[PDB]
Amino acid sequence: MKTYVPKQVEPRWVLIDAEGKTLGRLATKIATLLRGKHRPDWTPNVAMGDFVVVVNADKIRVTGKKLEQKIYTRYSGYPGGLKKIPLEKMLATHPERVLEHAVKGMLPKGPLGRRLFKRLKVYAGPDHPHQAQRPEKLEV
Amino acid sequence: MEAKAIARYVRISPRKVRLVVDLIRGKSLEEARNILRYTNKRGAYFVAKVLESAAANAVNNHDMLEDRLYVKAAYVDEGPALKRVLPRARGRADIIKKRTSHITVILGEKHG
Amino acid sequence: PRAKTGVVRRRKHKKILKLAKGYWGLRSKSFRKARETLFAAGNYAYAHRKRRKRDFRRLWIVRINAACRQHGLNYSTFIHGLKKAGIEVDRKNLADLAVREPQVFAELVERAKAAQ
Amino acid sequence: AKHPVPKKKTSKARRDARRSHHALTPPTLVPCPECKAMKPPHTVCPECGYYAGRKVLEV
Amino acid sequence: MFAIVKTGGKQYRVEPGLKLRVEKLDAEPGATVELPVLLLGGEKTVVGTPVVEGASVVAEVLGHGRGKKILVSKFKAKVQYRRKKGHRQPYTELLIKEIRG
Amino acid sequence: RGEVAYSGRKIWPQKHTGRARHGDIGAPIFVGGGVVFGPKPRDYSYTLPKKVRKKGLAMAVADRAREGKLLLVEAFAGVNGKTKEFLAWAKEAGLDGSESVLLVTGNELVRRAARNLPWVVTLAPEGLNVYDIVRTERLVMDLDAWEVFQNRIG
RNA sequence: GCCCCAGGCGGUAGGGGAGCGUUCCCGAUGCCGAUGAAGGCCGACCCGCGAGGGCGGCUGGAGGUAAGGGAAGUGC
RNA sequence: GUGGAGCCUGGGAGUGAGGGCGCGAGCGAUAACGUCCGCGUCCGAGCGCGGGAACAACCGAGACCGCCAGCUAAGGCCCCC
RNA sequence: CGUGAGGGAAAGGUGAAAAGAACCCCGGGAGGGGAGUGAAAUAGAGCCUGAAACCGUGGGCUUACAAGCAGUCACGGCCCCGGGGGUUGUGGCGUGCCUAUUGAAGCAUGAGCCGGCGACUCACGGUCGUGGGCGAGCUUAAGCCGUUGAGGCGGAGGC
Ligand SMILES: [Mg+2]
Ligand SMILES: [Mg+2]
Ligand SMILES: [Mg+2]
Ligand SMILES: [Mg+2]
Ligand SMILES: [Mg+2]
Ligand SMILES: [Mg+2]
Ligand SMILES: [Mg+2]
Ligand SMILES: [Mg+2]
Ligand SMILES: [Mg+2]
Ligand SMILES: [Mg+2]
Ligand SMILES: [Mg+2]
Ligand SMILES: [Mg+2]
Ligand SMILES: [Mg+2]
Ligand SMILES: [Mg+2]
Ligand SMILES: [Mg+2]
Ligand SMILES: [Mg+2]
Ligand SMILES: [Mg+2]
Ligand SMILES: [Mg+2]
Ligand SMILES: [Mg+2]
Ligand SMILES: [Mg+2]
Ligand SMILES: [Mg+2]
Ligand SMILES: [Mg+2]
Ligand SMILES: [Mg+2]
Ligand SMILES: [Mg+2]
Ligand SMILES: [Mg+2]
Ligand SMILES: [Mg+2]
Ligand SMILES: [Mg+2]
Ligand SMILES: [Mg+2]
Ligand SMILES: [Mg+2]
Ligand SMILES: [Mg+2]
Ligand SMILES: [Mg+2]
Ligand SMILES: [Mg+2]
Ligand SMILES: [Mg+2]
Ligand SMILES: [Mg+2]
Ligand SMILES: [Mg+2]
Ligand SMILES: [Mg+2]
Ligand SMILES: [Mg+2]
Ligand SMILES: [Mg+2]
Ligand SMILES: [Mg+2]
Ligand SMILES: [Mg+2]
Ligand SMILES: [Mg+2]
Ligand SMILES: [Mg+2]
Ligand SMILES: [Mg+2]
Ligand SMILES: [Mg+2]
Ligand SMILES: [Mg+2]
Ligand SMILES: [Mg+2]
Ligand SMILES: [Mg+2]
Ligand SMILES: [Mg+2]
Ligand SMILES: [Mg+2]
Ligand SMILES: [Mg+2]
Ligand SMILES: [Mg+2]
Ligand SMILES: [Mg+2]
Ligand SMILES: [Mg+2]
Ligand SMILES: [Mg+2]
Ligand SMILES: [Mg+2]
Ligand SMILES: [Mg+2]
Ligand SMILES: [Mg+2]
Ligand SMILES: [Mg+2]
Ligand SMILES: [Mg+2]
Ligand SMILES: [Mg+2]
Ligand SMILES: [Mg+2]
Ligand SMILES: [Mg+2]
Ligand SMILES: [Mg+2]
Ligand SMILES: [Mg+2]
Ligand SMILES: [Mg+2]
Ligand SMILES: [Mg+2]
Ligand SMILES: [Mg+2]
Ligand SMILES: [Mg+2]
Ligand SMILES: [Mg+2]
Ligand SMILES: [Mg+2]
Ligand SMILES: [Mg+2]
Ligand SMILES: [Mg+2]
Ligand SMILES: [Mg+2]
Ligand SMILES: [Mg+2]
Ligand SMILES: [Mg+2]
Ligand SMILES: [Mg+2]
Ligand SMILES: [Mg+2]
Ligand SMILES: [Mg+2]
Ligand SMILES: [Mg+2]
Ligand SMILES: [Mg+2]
Ligand SMILES: [Mg+2]
Ligand SMILES: [Mg+2]
Ligand SMILES: [Mg+2]
Ligand SMILES: [Mg+2]
Ligand SMILES: [Mg+2]
Ligand SMILES: [Mg+2]
Ligand SMILES: [Mg+2]
Ligand SMILES: [Mg+2]
Ligand SMILES: [Mg+2]
Ligand SMILES: [Mg+2]
Ligand SMILES: [Mg+2]
Ligand SMILES: [Mg+2]
Ligand SMILES: [Mg+2]
Ligand SMILES: [Mg+2]
Ligand SMILES: [Mg+2]
Ligand SMILES: [Mg+2]
Ligand SMILES: [Mg+2]
Ligand SMILES: [Mg+2]
Ligand SMILES: [Mg+2]
Ligand SMILES: [Mg+2]
Ligand SMILES: [Mg+2]
Ligand SMILES: [Mg+2]
Ligand SMILES: [Mg+2]
Ligand SMILES: [Mg+2]
Ligand SMILES: [Mg+2]
Ligand SMILES: [Mg+2]
Ligand SMILES: [Mg+2]
Ligand SMILES: [Mg+2]
Ligand SMILES: [Mg+2]
Ligand SMILES: [Mg+2]
Ligand SMILES: [Mg+2]
Ligand SMILES: [Zn+2]
Repeated sequence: MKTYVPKQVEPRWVLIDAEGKTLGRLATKIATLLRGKHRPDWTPNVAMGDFVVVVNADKIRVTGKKLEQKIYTRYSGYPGGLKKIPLEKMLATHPERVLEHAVKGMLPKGPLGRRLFKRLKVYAGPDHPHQAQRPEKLEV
Repeated sequence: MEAKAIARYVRISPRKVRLVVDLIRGKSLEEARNILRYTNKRGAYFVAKVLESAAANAVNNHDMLEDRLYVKAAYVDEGPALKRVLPRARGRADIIKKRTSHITVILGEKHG
Repeated sequence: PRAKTGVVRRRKHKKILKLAKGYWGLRSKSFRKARETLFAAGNYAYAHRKRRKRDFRRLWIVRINAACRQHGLNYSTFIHGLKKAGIEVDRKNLADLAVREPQVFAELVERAKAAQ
Repeated sequence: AKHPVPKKKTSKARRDARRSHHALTPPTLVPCPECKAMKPPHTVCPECGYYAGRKVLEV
Repeated sequence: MFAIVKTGGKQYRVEPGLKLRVEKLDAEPGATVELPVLLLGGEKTVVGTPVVEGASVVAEVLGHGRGKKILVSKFKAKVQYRRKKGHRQPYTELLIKEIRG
Repeated sequence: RGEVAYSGRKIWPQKHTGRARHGDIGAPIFVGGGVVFGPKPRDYSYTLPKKVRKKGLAMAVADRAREGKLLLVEAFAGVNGKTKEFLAWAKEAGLDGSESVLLVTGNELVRRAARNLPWVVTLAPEGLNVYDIVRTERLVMDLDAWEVFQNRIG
């Protein structure tokens, strides 16, 4: 008797409203969904999670002083190319990247965790262009 | 039916002629002949005599029609090497390897 | 008498090189590199047999937890319940139930909730 | 200078990879409208000696 | 119908007609063995606690064998420690016949 | 490496040539050089205790006797140094050629008649050794060989 | 009195033990061998904890050599 | 207290560059991944395994082998995990 | 090779028999292709066997968003044999070998790769263990005789 290996299925599409929620605690629940670990047939080597669509990314909230004290970083590879972007400036200019960069950092590294992140669809504002998919709503 | 010709101990480095033999692998005898005639390579002269000998072997010896002959398979093998002293500075002597090729060309018949 | 090497070293290298077939580059072509690759191959093999056991146990636990959260509790409470419920079905089968027979599993969630 | 030198032997994989660009191209050849023989274009045909319709070369 | 038995310190889902390899059994080829039952499924979902009351499965013995060889090999570097051991773990092959549920 | 034909000259300097260090090409690390601890002329003979020899001699024939393989003869009848004449005497003796024979006799003509036989070991009585008893299946002794036998084991 | 029960079994310097393989000797005026020796190539089969041994196919074309012991230029 | 305990006689050694840590001191500067002793420990030889992100000697624990079974140890139980 | 003294290599094998490939074909030749010889011609003289590194041709699987002591464990896909074998997409895990060291994956030593050569022996004593013999005794050394792979004599001398 060997362990069950699921023959493929079509991925389930899911909608989540990031309105008012806390950044890390939503990024947690998206990751789990992205892995597909909420499914009882979860396999670690296959992308069989859920397609997680986010809306109202701009409306996501953070405790403490993290609005202006948390600083994101990019290294251009050139001398002095360490960019410093405080969260305030991030949401001001590219707000969807905040949850995106939080969901990604909580996804496993490797080829799969890079495809699993591609199943993330973050948007600011309540509309998302994924109507053809019939996304369930999740209250999380 | 297949017909073959082999040129052995040809005093040209294999890697060089393999460039040429790559130009004719699978070509029609006519296409291969025209390629070699203007292939700006020393290899061409050698790969050519193989092709014609292979062509001749098919027609006289092996009941094959010159107009249906294509280079089914072809390859260059490395023969022995002609080792030679290259005087270098400060009393050093290198060993130059003047290399050698075993050139093969197998013709088939394009049926149709 | 003189006992020259003869055939002995060639036969020894071949047996190793055969066990090294499939390896990249000289690791399958050079005896010396094959031996070095096969040294780590055997240590990996052994250490991974000890670790394969942990790996499938990790796979069952997640699959169980996922079926358990479908029923309002977590893996840890489910296992405490089964403990008190006197049920001793292993995770290789608790997880197989959770996939193939989720009603027998729902039964087990009931028994588990009741045991505490 | 201090005699730079290959640190490691190049694998067969990386040698031939360097040669992924060494394949020759076949010569460009067009039929000669006179004798229908294949020749490099813009050359006087070395078979019938004709270029630009006229007889250029005594072959 | 199906059940989940205990044999050789390992649990297995079993159905009738099944070929399953388990640890070596001290039983003869041809003979039959009464395996425990921890749970029954199919129709009657009977959850033993831990074993069912009096239900069993009935496995016929197909014969005994040893597993394909496993080269357990140990190596320690810079210490000249090399071990090469061959391993063929023995097994009993079973055909389940009934599920006395 | 000393008994080898080459010179003692150091092939190249000790240092700064990038080569491994060497002395003479007679060194055993060289293809063509000396041998390390290879065989030399050697005496394998040792003086095994005389008593052990005797007891072996005694016990070897003692074995042959136990199997019913020791046979004693008075003389060799129709023999005079001709091989077929021995085949006669042997056939009429129970020796057919299915068993090896250590034939121990001081009779020069009888050893001469029987020695070219494949299944027979010619032996003089003073030659009775224990390897040759064990070699053969049958022991066949002229009583004079049996005479010098007992007088050596005594 | 071959089974049963329990216990021990990380290992470097190192001590001890038990085996495998190589050359040669006795066995052998024997035995194997042109219906194919040694060697080579391959095998996912068999035996062995392992070093290994067998068996089977191919190459090879003329040698090889058991049980049981012996002796070493014996294993990279 | 029957233990890879001990004692007695022999045979074979190897080792006589240790190192970290806790504790007790000297030296040093109530410096050193310092140095020098003492007690213990581990590494050395456990660069095998779990934790400590990684990491000989810190924490856990002494790897005969196999299992797609079970309980734990330190450490952990939001995601990577 | 060295002025010289001197140093000092490498290099064996067709087949039973040259029957060593007439003639013809491409080619200037070399070489090859037919023909022929032969049990065998990948025994064709660059000759028995023909391993390995090494270089090719062809086919299977695979690979151009990917992080790697190159393996290993799991699943999966494809190809092949009728559960195996081959391949490797993802997931987990994972610090070459040797040497020397307190400590090396170590950016400390050696090693391009492969094949063959390559290192604890022998003699005589000594010491202990051991297998036998004989035992208050045990044993011979030269040499002598015999044998032509036969052993015996020999008591000097040793313990
Ligand atoms: Mg700065
Ligand atoms: Mg060229
Ligand atoms: Mg033609
Ligand atoms: Mg000069
Ligand atoms: Mg070179
Ligand atoms: Mg070159
Ligand atoms: Mg060249
Ligand atoms: Mg050797
Ligand atoms: Mg475990
Ligand atoms: Mg299902
Ligand atoms: Mg300059
Ligand atoms: Mg290189
Ligand atoms: Mg390639
Ligand atoms: Mg290539
Ligand atoms: Mg099994
Ligand atoms: Mg078993
Ligand atoms: Mg190492
Ligand atoms: Mg290591
Ligand atoms: Mg060490
Ligand atoms: Mg080692
Ligand atoms: Mg050791
Ligand atoms: Mg010398
Ligand atoms: Mg000398
Ligand atoms: Mg000389
Ligand atoms: Mg000399
Ligand atoms: Mg001198
Ligand atoms: Mg060098
Ligand atoms: Mg030397
Ligand atoms: Mg010599
Ligand atoms: Mg001796
Ligand atoms: Mg002597
Ligand atoms: Mg005779
Ligand atoms: Mg121990
Ligand atoms: Mg041990
Ligand atoms: Mg032996
Ligand atoms: Mg010899
Ligand atoms: Mg003989
Ligand atoms: Mg004869
Ligand atoms: Mg056969
Ligand atoms: Mg031999
Ligand atoms: Mg074998
Ligand atoms: Mg044997
Ligand atoms: Mg064979
Ligand atoms: Mg054979
Ligand atoms: Mg043999
Ligand atoms: Mg023999
Ligand atoms: Mg030697
Ligand atoms: Mg060896
Ligand atoms: Mg002890
Ligand atoms: Mg002692
Ligand atoms: Mg010492
Ligand atoms: Mg000292
Ligand atoms: Mg000291
Ligand atoms: Mg000190
Ligand atoms: Mg110490
Ligand atoms: Mg100290
Ligand atoms: Mg220190
Ligand atoms: Mg200490
Ligand atoms: Mg404290
Ligand atoms: Mg202070
Ligand atoms: Mg300190
Ligand atoms: Mg040390
Ligand atoms: Mg220790
Ligand atoms: Mg440790
Ligand atoms: Mg210890
Ligand atoms: Mg750790
Ligand atoms: Mg380390
Ligand atoms: Mg650790
Ligand atoms: Mg242990
Ligand atoms: Mg528990
Ligand atoms: Mg705890
Ligand atoms: Mg943690
Ligand atoms: Mg989790
Ligand atoms: Mg000169
Ligand atoms: Mg001169
Ligand atoms: Mg001859
Ligand atoms: Mg001509
Ligand atoms: Mg010719
Ligand atoms: Mg010819
Ligand atoms: Mg014929
Ligand atoms: Mg024949
Ligand atoms: Mg044949
Ligand atoms: Mg031919
Ligand atoms: Mg052949
Ligand atoms: Mg041949
Ligand atoms: Mg020639
Ligand atoms: Mg040759
Ligand atoms: Mg021959
Ligand atoms: Mg060859
Ligand atoms: Mg080859
Ligand atoms: Mg290819
Ligand atoms: Mg990217
Ligand atoms: Mg891709
Ligand atoms: Mg890759
Ligand atoms: Mg992997
Ligand atoms: Mg050193
Ligand atoms: Mg040092
Ligand atoms: Mg390095
Ligand atoms: Mg250095
Ligand atoms: Mg270095
Ligand atoms: Mg190094
Ligand atoms: Mg040094
Ligand atoms: Mg070294
Ligand atoms: Mg070099
Ligand atoms: Mg070698
Ligand atoms: Mg010694
Ligand atoms: Mg000695
Ligand atoms: Mg001694
Ligand atoms: Mg003694
Ligand atoms: Mg006595
Ligand atoms: Mg005496
Ligand atoms: Zn023209």
